[PDB]
Amino acid sequence: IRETLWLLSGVKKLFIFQLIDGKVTVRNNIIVTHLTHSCLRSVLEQIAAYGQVV
Amino acid sequence: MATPDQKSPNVLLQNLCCRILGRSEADVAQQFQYAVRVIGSNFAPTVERDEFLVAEKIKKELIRQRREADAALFSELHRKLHSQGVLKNKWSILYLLLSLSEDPRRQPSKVSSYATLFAQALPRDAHST
Amino acid sequence: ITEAALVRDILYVFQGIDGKNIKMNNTENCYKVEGKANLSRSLRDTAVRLSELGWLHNKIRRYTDQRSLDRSFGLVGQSFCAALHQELREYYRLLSVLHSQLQLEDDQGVNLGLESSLT
Amino acid sequence: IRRYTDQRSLDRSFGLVGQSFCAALHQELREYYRLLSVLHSQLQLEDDQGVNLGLESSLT
Amino acid sequence: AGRQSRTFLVDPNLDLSIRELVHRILPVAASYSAVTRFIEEKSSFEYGQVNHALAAAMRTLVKEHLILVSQLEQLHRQGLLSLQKLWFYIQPAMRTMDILASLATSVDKGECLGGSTLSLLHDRSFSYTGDSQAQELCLYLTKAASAPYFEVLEKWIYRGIIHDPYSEFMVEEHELRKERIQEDYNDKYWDQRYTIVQQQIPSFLQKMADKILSTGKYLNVVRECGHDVTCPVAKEIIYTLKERAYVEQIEKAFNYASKVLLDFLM
Amino acid sequence: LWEAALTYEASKRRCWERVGCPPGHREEPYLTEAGRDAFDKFC
Amino acid sequence: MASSSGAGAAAAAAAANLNAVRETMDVLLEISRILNTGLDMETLSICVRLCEQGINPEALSSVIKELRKATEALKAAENMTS
Amino acid sequence: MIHELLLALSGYPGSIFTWNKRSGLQVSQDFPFLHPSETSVLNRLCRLGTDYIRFTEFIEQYTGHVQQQDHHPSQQGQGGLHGIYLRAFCTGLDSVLQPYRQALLDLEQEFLGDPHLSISHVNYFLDQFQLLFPSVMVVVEQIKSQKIHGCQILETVYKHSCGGLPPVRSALEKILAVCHGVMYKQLSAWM
Repeated sequence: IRETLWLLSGVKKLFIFQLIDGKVTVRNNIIVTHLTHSCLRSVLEQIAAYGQVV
Repeated sequence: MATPDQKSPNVLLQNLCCRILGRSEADVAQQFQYAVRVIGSNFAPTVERDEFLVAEKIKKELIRQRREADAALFSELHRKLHSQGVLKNKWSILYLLLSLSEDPRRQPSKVSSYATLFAQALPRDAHST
Repeated sequence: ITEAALVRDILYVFQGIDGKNIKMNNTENCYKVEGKANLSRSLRDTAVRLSELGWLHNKIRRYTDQRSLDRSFGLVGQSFCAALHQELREYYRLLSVLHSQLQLEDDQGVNLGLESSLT
Repeated sequence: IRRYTDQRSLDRSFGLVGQSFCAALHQELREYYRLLSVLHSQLQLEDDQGVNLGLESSLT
Repeated sequence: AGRQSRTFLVDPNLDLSIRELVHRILPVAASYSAVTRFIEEKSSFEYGQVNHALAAAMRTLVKEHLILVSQLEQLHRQGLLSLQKLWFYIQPAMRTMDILASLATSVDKGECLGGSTLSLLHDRSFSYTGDSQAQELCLYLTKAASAPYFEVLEKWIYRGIIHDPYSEFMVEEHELRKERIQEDYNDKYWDQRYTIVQQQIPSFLQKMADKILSTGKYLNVVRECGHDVTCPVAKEIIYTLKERAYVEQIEKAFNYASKVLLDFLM
Repeated sequence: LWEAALTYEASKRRCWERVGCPPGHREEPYLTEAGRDAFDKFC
Repeated sequence: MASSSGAGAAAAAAAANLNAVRETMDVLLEISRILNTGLDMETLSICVRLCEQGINPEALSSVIKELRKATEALKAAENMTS
Repeated sequence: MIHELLLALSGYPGSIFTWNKRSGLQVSQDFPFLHPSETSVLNRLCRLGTDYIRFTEFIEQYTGHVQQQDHHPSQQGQGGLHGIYLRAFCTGLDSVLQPYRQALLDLEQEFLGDPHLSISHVNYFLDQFQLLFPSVMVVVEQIKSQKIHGCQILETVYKHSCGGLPPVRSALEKILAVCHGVMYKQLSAWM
């Protein structure tokens, strides 16, 4: 949540979400206890799209 | 910082009387003595430690009060209580609550009839207590 | 066959779903317990008694779903389907409570032979 | 006693007073049978427990 | 086999004393099965609202019986249930179920309906005069069963309207041609609009039937006269065994209707 | 004593990484944000 | 129709995985034959599992060569002592 | 798993709940921690979740995309959702899904509160939306298929607003109220 807020706050160089060609990309080797890798990836992809726009 | 520990019946009865009457123990000495006399010789070997009977009775009472939704809520509460391992004598707690329960309909201001049925419960007396 | 498996099957039947060991016999239009030898004949009869209720539940839900979609049933038909859905919601709430109680009993890990055990 | 109770429970001709007497007898018989059941349960507990408990429940 | 009591087969290798105890106990389960059969049979709408109510009360008692059985099951799960304890605990329940089954079988043999059902209930309640527990059970059952019958009586006496889908009330309405009611010497309006169903007369209402008949006749006349009559004496009618309070209420209603009719006529 | 202890309030913070005791465990902020004493320790 | 989507997709995925494994084993066998590696289907599956677990191909090759030399020496010794 | 289930219901498909463009949201595979009857019930709820996902996809298709400035704005409404009526329709759909989102968040919070709750509790709690959503989804699909444009869309909604489901009736009343607000704004400008 904190890293997501920092991304939405416009922070660059996040650890999980990497900015590639102006596109925020999630590091592939990240997992959360309560989410599936695919579900987490989808949510983070939506968040990353908004972050890339910002 | 209070740790649960077994306190003498006198302390519990004194606190209970004080809170119920809202007066000092000196002002409830007669009532305290009467209650103490009745309580002091009362062990329940006949009570069946079965929550299911109490729950069924509560459900029937709620239905009688046209409170089926409240019966479902009570069932959920009983389920949550069972999930927690805080209480050991749940049958006793449920019996006490039901006995001290006062019908809000007695919603309304009175209850239709009191045709108590033979349904009741078990007598447990069969065991050599 | 463990009683718990029967409990699972009964919870499914309350949803109109065939259990692992209890399946709907379309020929009998009822849920049938799989012929595995370890089922007590008394337990089998009890399962049949519960499966009649599960069959009725599934039939009702099928009827409600089939008729709720028919705009040609008119407003009265839609209202009837809605009432059926409301009663089904109440039933499903009760079933959910029972299922949650069984799940809690499984979750507590203690074999409490308490009156709270799902008999 | 049980033969008498069965003989009179079937007699509709015993009338309401007779039926009431039979009912009272049945109630007393139920109390007696309850007492007998309690004693039986105590003896069964003594047999099942395997311990020579010199408790009043031991079957002497 | 047929309308026989359910029989049980016991393993021949069982203890003779155990077998005899089983044969003594099995009657309660046979009564339960018979009661369930009766409930399932008389539960059809065709059997009328009184029979439906009787079945519903039986269902409630069956639920209570099932609760008892579940408690015994719980005791068994505790290993705390002995055969003597089982017999002791079931003896009152056995007697209650046997009384209920005997009443059910008597009702079924008599095909009692409506007022005949109420009469049969009264006779059974007198038959259980000596069993306080059975008397309480029968009183509960009678009070429940009177609800539709007392509702019909109230409707007839307060509104003169027969809403009887199953023709269970002691008063039967016959369609008399009003055109000939004034023309024909026969009191088709007076005699055929409301008729007494002797078989449908409840035994507890039998003493008041004529007053009930007159009340309903008066109410029907008033409605046919075009006078809308709101009965000011309309009260809930409750079945009572010791007090004939319903009789006094019926007499009050009869007097009220008589006064209203007399004023209308004058 | 159980009733004096009953009057204890507990944190509503829960997490879906914890299910056995969801009474909170105070994430305890870090990167500056733990305050002057932590900053002094860091220095 | 609702309930079927999980198990049907799982079954289709399992069937596709089995067909893919068969295809992969066939491709590996063809590669081994062109390279004259001498691996059989069971051996190929074992090797695939080892490679998937991260074994160094140089380490794996040295280990395989030593095991093969020991196996050849043991077979030669058994034939010489008989 | 419940958090994953809500995420799928929140539009984040995972390894358990797979989204198929043709089938919509679906359970991806049999999980070893679920009874096959529990898997069947969960997929039965997943049918509603799929309908919700398809509704969200439609919402993106009709509100999330920039209106192409085709010179004739009247024809923009035909192929692509465009038009003030289209914006109002999308707004109404999002407003109707807002209560569903709120219910999903409350369910998530409740499941976080009690680890002994089962999916049956959600299925009970979400059944009202399991009945509501299919009818609105049918209505939206009909609107899309008939290419209802401008106020003619309003007339179709009115015809559909006359449905028999009281909850659907109320939802369509809200949508119709929004459409009538837009209509009244245009009427105010004209008058």
